[PDB]
Amino acid sequence: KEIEITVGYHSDDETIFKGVVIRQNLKIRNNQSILIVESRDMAVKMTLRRKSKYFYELSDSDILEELISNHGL
Amino acid sequence: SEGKLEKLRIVAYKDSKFSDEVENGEFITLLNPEKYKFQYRVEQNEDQASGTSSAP
Repeated sequence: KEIEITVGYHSDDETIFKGVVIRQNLKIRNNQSILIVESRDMAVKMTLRRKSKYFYELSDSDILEELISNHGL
Repeated sequence: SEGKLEKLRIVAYKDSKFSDEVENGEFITLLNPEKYKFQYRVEQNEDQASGTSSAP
């Protein structure tokens, strides 16, 4: 799911973070019980799979744009 | 036997079901205590978040 966090003083809020929910953790102790939720930005898509490719007559910045656009970023 | 002054007794036991007496393990007092007292405690979890007027 997609998550967005806003914060401010006296309801003058502004956006701090945008991203996607990845993990859910529970913790129980003698007099405590909580839920912890973790999220990351969309860039996380670029860290999941090993690849192999030949590139041709490109500058480094053409390559950097290609790697990013492949994940819809 | 209403008129009898009863005296406090303590007996020792061997098992957790209280059916097997320790031999020669019974004490009888000669003077009763004046009073006795009990204590009862119940514990709750009282975590709450900031900004709220009462806890769950």
